[PDB]
Amino acid sequence: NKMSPYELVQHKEESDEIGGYFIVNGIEKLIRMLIVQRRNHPMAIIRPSFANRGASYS
Amino acid sequence: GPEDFQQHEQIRRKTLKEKAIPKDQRATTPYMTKYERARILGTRALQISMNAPVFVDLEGETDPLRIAMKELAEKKIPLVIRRYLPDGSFEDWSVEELIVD
Amino acid sequence: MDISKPVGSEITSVDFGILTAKEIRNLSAKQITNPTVLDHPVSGGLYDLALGAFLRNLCSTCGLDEKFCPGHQGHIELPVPCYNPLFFNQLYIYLRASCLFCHHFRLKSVEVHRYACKLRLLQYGLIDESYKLDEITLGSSSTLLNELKSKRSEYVDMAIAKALSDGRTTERGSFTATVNDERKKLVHEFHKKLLSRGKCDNCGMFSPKFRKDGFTKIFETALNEKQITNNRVKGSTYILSTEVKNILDTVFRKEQCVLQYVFHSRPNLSRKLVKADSFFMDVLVVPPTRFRLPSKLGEEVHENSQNQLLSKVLTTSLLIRDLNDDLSKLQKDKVSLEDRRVIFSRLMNAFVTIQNDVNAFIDSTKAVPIPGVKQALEKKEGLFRKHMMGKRVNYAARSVISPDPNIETNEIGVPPVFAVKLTYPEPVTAYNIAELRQAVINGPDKWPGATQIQNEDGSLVSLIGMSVEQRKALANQLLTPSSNVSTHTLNKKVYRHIKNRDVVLMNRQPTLHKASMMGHKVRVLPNEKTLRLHYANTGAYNADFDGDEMNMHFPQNENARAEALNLANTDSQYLTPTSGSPVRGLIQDHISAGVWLTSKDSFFTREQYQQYIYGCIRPEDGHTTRSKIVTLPPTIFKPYPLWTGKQIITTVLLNVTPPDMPGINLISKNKIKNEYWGKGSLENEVLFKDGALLCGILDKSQYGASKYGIVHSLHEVYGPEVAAKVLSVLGRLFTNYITATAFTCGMDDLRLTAEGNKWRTDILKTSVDTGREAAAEVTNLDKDTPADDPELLKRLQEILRDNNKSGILDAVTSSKVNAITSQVVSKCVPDGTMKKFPCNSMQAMALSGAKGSNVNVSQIMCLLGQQALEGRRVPVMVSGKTLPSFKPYETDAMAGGYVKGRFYSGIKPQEYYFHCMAGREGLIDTAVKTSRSGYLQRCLTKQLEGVHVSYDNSIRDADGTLVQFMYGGDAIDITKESHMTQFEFCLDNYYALLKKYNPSALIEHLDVESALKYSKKTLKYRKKHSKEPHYKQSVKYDPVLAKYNPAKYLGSVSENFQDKLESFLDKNSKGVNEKKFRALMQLKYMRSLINPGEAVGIIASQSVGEPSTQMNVTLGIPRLREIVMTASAAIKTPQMTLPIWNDVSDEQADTFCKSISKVLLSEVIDKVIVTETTGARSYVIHMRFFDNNEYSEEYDVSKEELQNVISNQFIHLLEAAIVKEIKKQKRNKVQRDRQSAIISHHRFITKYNFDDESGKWCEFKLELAADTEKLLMVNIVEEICRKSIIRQIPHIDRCVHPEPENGKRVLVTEGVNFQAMWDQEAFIDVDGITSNDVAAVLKTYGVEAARNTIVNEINNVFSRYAISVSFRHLDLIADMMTRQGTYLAFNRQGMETSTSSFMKMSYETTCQFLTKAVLDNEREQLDSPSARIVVGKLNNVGTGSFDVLAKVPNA
Amino acid sequence: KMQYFLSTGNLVSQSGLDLQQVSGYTVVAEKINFYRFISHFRMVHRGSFFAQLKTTT
RNA sequence: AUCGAGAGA
DNA sequence: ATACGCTCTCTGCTTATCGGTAG
DNA sequence: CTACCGATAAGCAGATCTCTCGATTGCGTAT
Ligand SMILES: [Zn+2]
Ligand SMILES: [Zn+2]
Repeated sequence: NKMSPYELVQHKEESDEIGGYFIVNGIEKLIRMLIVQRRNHPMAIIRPSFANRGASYS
Repeated sequence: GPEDFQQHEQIRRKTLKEKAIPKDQRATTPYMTKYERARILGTRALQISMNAPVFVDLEGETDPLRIAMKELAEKKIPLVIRRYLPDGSFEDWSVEELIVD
Repeated sequence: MDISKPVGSEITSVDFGILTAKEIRNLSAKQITNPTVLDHPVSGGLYDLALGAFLRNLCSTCGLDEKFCPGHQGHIELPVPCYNPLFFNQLYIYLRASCLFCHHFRLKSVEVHRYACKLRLLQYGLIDESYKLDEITLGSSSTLLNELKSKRSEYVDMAIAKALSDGRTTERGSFTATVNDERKKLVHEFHKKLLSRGKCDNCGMFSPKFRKDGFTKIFETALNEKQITNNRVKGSTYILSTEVKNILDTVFRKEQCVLQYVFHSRPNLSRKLVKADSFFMDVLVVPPTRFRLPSKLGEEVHENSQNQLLSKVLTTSLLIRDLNDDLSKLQKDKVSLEDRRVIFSRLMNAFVTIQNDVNAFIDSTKAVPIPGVKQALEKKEGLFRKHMMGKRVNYAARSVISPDPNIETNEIGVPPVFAVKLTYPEPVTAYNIAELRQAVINGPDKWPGATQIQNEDGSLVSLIGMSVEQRKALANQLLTPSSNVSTHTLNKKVYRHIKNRDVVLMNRQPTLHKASMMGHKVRVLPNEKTLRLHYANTGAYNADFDGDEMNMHFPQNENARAEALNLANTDSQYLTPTSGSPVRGLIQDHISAGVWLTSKDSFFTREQYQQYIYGCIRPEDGHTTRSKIVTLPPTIFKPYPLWTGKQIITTVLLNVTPPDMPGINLISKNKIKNEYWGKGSLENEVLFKDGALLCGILDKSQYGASKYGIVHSLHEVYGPEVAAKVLSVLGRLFTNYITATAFTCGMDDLRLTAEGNKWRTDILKTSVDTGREAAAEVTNLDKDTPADDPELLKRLQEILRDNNKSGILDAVTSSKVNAITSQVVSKCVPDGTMKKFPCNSMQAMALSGAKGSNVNVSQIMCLLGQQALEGRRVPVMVSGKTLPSFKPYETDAMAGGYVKGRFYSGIKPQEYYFHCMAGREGLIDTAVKTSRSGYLQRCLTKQLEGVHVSYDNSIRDADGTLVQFMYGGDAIDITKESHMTQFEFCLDNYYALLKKYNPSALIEHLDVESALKYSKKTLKYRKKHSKEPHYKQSVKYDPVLAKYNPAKYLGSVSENFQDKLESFLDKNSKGVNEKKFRALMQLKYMRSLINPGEAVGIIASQSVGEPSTQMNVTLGIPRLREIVMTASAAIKTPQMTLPIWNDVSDEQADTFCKSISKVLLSEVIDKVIVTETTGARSYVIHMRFFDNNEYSEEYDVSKEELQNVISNQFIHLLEAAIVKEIKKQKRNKVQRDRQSAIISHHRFITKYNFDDESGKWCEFKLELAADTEKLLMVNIVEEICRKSIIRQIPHIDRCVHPEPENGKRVLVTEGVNFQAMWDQEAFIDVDGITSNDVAAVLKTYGVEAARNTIVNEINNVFSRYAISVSFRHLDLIADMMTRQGTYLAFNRQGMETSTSSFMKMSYETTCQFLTKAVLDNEREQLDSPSARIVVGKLNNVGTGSFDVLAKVPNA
Repeated sequence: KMQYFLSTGNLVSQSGLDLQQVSGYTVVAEKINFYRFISHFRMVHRGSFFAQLKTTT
C-alpha cells in the first residue's frame, strides 16, 4: 500500500507498479467501470416503452 | 420376372427413342459452348490419364489437359455432347461436328 | 473421390414417407430397455453392442470393428402411442371437425366428394378440369346426390383418360409449381371449410368441442343446456391417446376416399391406404452408437444429450410399465377405490410425463433445454446450413497475402510451406514417369516430390518415413505390369506436390460475387508463409495488403482443373457481369509511373530503351510472339539518337500483340486536362494508330479498370489472353521504370505560394459573417442585424427546440459555407500551389487517379470545410452551446462545425473535436454498411440458384418452369456487350475484327438469308408504323428474335441493335463498304450471345446484391427490402407520379395539387377554449380558426365546407369520444333551425352556432349528466380535431408539384389510389400515371404493369447512387417474382410454391417444410441445386447442363 | 463467491442490482504493453445492452 | 460442448 | 467423510369477437 | 331470427467473413 519504488523492486513487483486489479487463479482481472445514471437527480424521460408498458400509459 | 424386366426394358428404350431428336432437325447452337469445351477437355484428360489410346503425336508434353487441348485443336476427340432440352429431349452433337469459337 | 473406383448406381430421386411401427420393429437390431448406459456397455442399454461397435468391442450385429461398422438402429417400445410433435397440428385439425357418432367429417358428404374429385384431378396437370367440375352443380334427395356424385366421378375419370391419351399427363402425374399452388390452396380451403362447422351433416349429432394448451394435452368440453336440447331430440375432460387414436382411425378408415387425395400430391401406384397410426409414435427409433458416441474432451467426459433424453423416456416408460402391474392388483382384487384413484391419477400423470419426454426427445421448444433432434437441423448452426450448404475441405490452405509484381497477372505465389503439404493425385503412365519418378526420388521433403504412392488396389503407401534408397526402388517399380487380373485396368497414382503447371482456386471472404473466387496459376516461390498476389487482382477480390488473408483451394481431378483453367480462370473474368465494365488492371505506382513515362519530357538513349524493352518483355518466357525482339527507329536522329516513352509503349504493343494482324486504332481521352501541360498541349487526347501511341498520356483510364481504354480495346480485339499479357508486361515495365526514376511525395508538395496563401486568407476572411447572415435569413429577419439581437436569439432558441427548423438552419448554413469552400479551393488549386504538376506528386496522384482525389488535396492544402454529421452540422447542447468554448446561440460558421483549417497547418481544438465527431460517425457507418446488405444476397440466391439458360435460349428454373423466353429479350451476354454499339471503334479495327471472327469458317454452318429477309420486312413495317401508340398498333410481325434462333441465323438481331446499326450506316458514309461492315457487326452480334447453361439467376442475384454494399422516399437497403425481400403491399412511402397536360399552367397545376391534397380540421384551428361549468356537467367548446382570407387561400377551404364538416363529422366524433370515455370511467330563423337540427341529430349538444359572415368562430355548448366524473375535454378534443378531415381523397396524403426534371412536368402524391385520379382527366395525362407501389399497380393494371414497376423501382435504387446494374438482371428478377401473376417475394412465404422441398428446408423453417413434404408424400426428382448437393449429385447448371458420350469404334 | 464473480463476470444475484446486464462485469487486464495496461484503467463502458442493438444515437 | 471478453479484413 | 439422487428491437402470418346480408 | 363471411385488435415465428482467450449445478443425506 505505501511501499516506495525501491521497496517495490525489492519485493519483486515493479518500479512503479500500479493497482486497481485483482489476481484470481494467477490471471489478473479488473472490474471495468460502467456508466450509470446521475444519482439523486430526477430527470424527465420520454420513452416509447413507457407507453408500451401497458394501456393509457403515456 | 424375366418378362417383367423385358417389358420394363422395352418401355425404357421406347421412352429413350421418343426423347431423342434426330440429326436432321436439331435447332441448337452450331458452336461448342465454353462449358462444353471445358467439360470435354476435362473428360478427355481423365480418359487419357487413365491409360487410354491416344491419336495425336505427343511433343514430349505430360499434362493430360494440354494433350486434350492438342486433340481438340486437331479435332481428334472421340466424344459426343448430349445437349438436354428442358423436357428431357436430347440432341447428340459430335465434337468434330461443332465449331470451336 | 478416387477416380479409379467408378460408381454404377445413382439416386434418381428421393420421396418423403412415414416410418411405420411394423417395419422399424422388423428392421431394428435390438430393443433398448434399461435407462443405464454404462456399468462397459450395458447389455440392453443405449450403447448395446447390437447398435454398432464401441471402443474395441466388435459389433454384435455385423461383427466388425469401429471402422467397418456403419451403425444400426434400435427401437424402444413405448407402452402407449404418443402424439408425434411434428404432426400434432394436423392431428388436432382432423380431430376437430369430425363426428364421433357417424365417424365421418361434419362437412356434407357431397362436398367432401367434390373436394376429393378436384384433388384427384389436380394430382394430374388438369387445373382447368378441376375448375370445370364446379359447374356440374345439380343439375344435371339422397338418390339425386348419389347420381350427382357418380356423374362427377365419371367426369373425372373421362378427363383423366383424355389427358393420358392426348399426352398432357402420364400415369405418374404432372406436378409443377402452379399445380402445387392450386393443390395447396384447395387443401387449405378444404381444412378451413371443415373447421368452420357446428353440427354434423350426415347425422345431426352435435359433437363435443376440443381445446388446446400447447402439446401433449388435448381436452374436450361438454355441450350446453340449449345445445343438448337438440341432443335430447336426436335420440374439462382429459381424453386419452388411445381414445383419440381410435377416433381418428375410424374417421380415416371411413374417409379413405378423400384422404388418399388430401395426403398425396402425385398418384400412388401401390394404392397404400392412408392410416391414422402414422400420426402416432408407439415406437421410437434410436440412432446408432456411431451417431451417438460420447462427447469426450480429455478428462472432461460428458454424456450425449440424445442419450440423456432417451434415458428419460426409458425411465418414464419403465415407470409406466411398473405402474401397470400394481394397478392390476387394485383391479383384480376387490379393493376400495381411493387407492385405485391415486394409482390411476399417478398413471395419468405418467402418461403426460412420457408424452413430454417424447416431445423433448423430438423437439426442445415444446418440452437451457437440451437440444433435441429438431434443433440439430433448424438454423444457421443447424445441420443443413452448416454441414450441407457449407463444409470443411481437404486440400486447402490459408495465409496472409503479400504483393508481388514479378509474377504473372494470372498467377499466384505459393510458399514452399504450402507447396510441400498440398498435393495432387497424378496417375502414372508411359508418358509421365519422367517427372513422377523424379518426384518420388525427391520424396516428401524436397520439392517437387511425392508424399504418397497409391497402389493399384487402393493401398496408400506413405514416403514420409522412408529412406532415399527405398524411395528410388519404389520409383523404379512405379510403372509395372499388373500381376492381378482383377486390377489390370488401373495404374498407380502419385500424390506429387503442387507444381507450376497445377491450377489453384483463390477466395477472399466475404464472397460477394463470383469474381471474388478465381482460378489462378501456381508459381512455387522460394520464400515462405505468404500468398503472393499481383496488383490486378486487388480490385477483383477487394483485397488489400494490410493484413488481409485469403484461402487457396486445390482441385484434385482433371475435370476441376479444366473447369478452373478455362471457366473460372483469372483472365476470362476481365469484365464484371454486373455492368460489363472491366475489373482488372494496375493501381497506384504503375499509374504514376505511366503518367511520368508517357509524357513528351521523357527521352531514352538506345541502351536505356533496349533495357526497358527487355525488362518488360522476355521472349524466353513466351512473352514475345516474334521469337526476336523488334525495335523502332528513334524519334530523334541528330545530334544523337533519342527515343520516347510513347515509343516504349509502341514497342511493347508491337512485341506482345500477335503479328499478321493490324495494330489497334483507338481514340480516347485521359483524366489529365490539357491545361496541366501548358498552352497548346494535346496530351489529354490519347491516340493510337496501327498500334503506335502517337499522342496523349497513358493514365488510369487506359490501363486499369476503365472501359474503352487501351487494355479494354486490346481485350476486345485480341482476346483475353493478350489483354492479360499486356497487363503483366505493363506491370513489369512500370516497375522497372519506377526503380530507376523513383516516385516520391513530401512536404513541398503540400505547400502553397505566398500569393496562394494570401488568396486563401482573403477569401476565408469573408466566412466570418456567413453564419450570421444565414441565421438571419432563416429566422426571417432583415439583413445587417447584430449577432446578439434579442429577437434573433429568441428565434434561434425556437429553432434549437424544433428539430425541423434546426435542420433547415443547418442546410442553409451548410450551403453558404460550402459555397465559400468551393471558392477557396477553385481559387487556390492549382494556381496558388508552390510545386506544380507534374513535379507536384500530390496533384499528380490526385489528377492521375493513382490515389486520392481533389477533395483530399483540397483538405490537405486549402481547408477542411463544413463537418457534416448525420446530414446536419455538429450537435448543439440544451443550452444553445455547441461546445463549452462557444457562447450560447453563437452565429458563427466555426461554431457550427466549419473547419477553416488544413492538415498541412493543423486544426484548432474545437475543429479537432468536430472532426473527431465526423470521423466517428463515418467509422460507425462503414461498420454497419459492411454487412447491412448480407441477408438480401442469400434471400435472392436461394430462389435464383437454379435459374439458368437452356438450349432453347429461354431462361428457366431448375425443375423446368419457364421464367423468360429469351435472356434480356436479346440473349446478349453482358460481358460481351461492351463493343457492340462501338461502331466507330469496330470500323477503325475492321481488319483485326475480321481476322478474329473468321467468317470463312462461319458460313457453311449458318443460314444467312432468311433471317435477313424477315428483319428487312419487319423493319420496313415498323418504319411505316410507329407514329401511333403501342396499344393501337397491330403486330402482324413478331420480332426476328422470336422466329429465328439468334445463334443459328445470321441477321437475327434485336430491334435496338438493328436500329442503331442502320442509323450509324446512314449517318456516316465513310476503304470498306457498308455491306461488309454490316455483315461483320451482325456476326459480332451472333458471337456475343449468352451460352446455354449460364447461371443467369446466380449472376443476377450477385450483381444486385454486391453493388448494394456500395450504398423523401426510402432508398438503398430499406427500399430493396421493401421491393425484393418481402414485397410489402404497404410501403413506407407510397407515391404515384401524375403527368400533366401541356396546356395546364404551373399555377393551375399548383391549384390542382392544393385541391387534391388532404386537409385535416386541425389545420385551420387557431385555438380551442373549453369553458367547463358544473353549476349538469356542461362544456362550451369555442373553436377559433384563422382568418378566412388566410385559410381559404392556403387550403381552398371555405366557410360553407368548414361548417359542413363541423356539423357532420367533428361533432359526431366528439360525441363518440365523450361517450367512450364516460363508459371507460365507469369501470335569423335559419340559424335557429340549424341549431335545432344539430341538437336533434346529436346526443347531448345544447347550443350551436358559427361565424356565418366571417368563418372565425364555432362556439357550441355541450352538456352531460351530473353523475359523470371530470373529463379532460382538451386532450380528446385535440385528438378529434386531428382525426376529422375537411377535404380528403382516399389514401392521398399530399400532392406536390416538384420542379420539372427531364423536361416533363410531373406531380407526386403521397399514397396510391389509381381509380381516384382517373376522374381528373382535365389536368392529368391519365394514361401515363405510374406509382411506387407495385401492389397497387398489380391490382389495378395487371401483372405486366407490376413487372415494369418492379424493374423501374429496383433500378431506381441503384441509379440514385450512380451504380449501374444491367437491366437483364432486373428483368430476370422481376420475371422470377411475378411468375405466378402475383407480386411474390424472396422469402419463405413466396418459396412455398416450389417443386423441390430440399431447397426450402435448407433455406429455413426446416421442420415445417419437412412435415409438409412428408404429409403429401412429395417426391422431388433432385432438380434444384440445393437438392443436388444435399444428395451429392452433379449440379445441373453450367458444365452439368449436358452429358458426354464416347464413340467406341466397335458395335 | 466473490472469486467466482471476479473470474466469470457473472452477477449471480438473488435480488438483482439496479443494473441492466448480468454478465461481463470483469475484464482480464491484458499485458500486451504498458499502453494497453494503463488504458485498461481509464475506460468506461456504456454496457453490453447497447452492443446488441440497431439505434446509433 | 456452451456463454462471456476481445482481436483481424 | 463420502457416493449418489436429482429490466427499453423489425417484419408478416394466424386467431378472436363484432359488423353486415340472406333464407 | 340465426348462420356465415369479412375485418381490425391481439397473439406468435424468425435471420440480420476469419481468429484468440477465459469460465464450467446447488442442495441433501443417510449413515
Ligand atoms: Zn455393426
Ligand atoms: Zn355424424
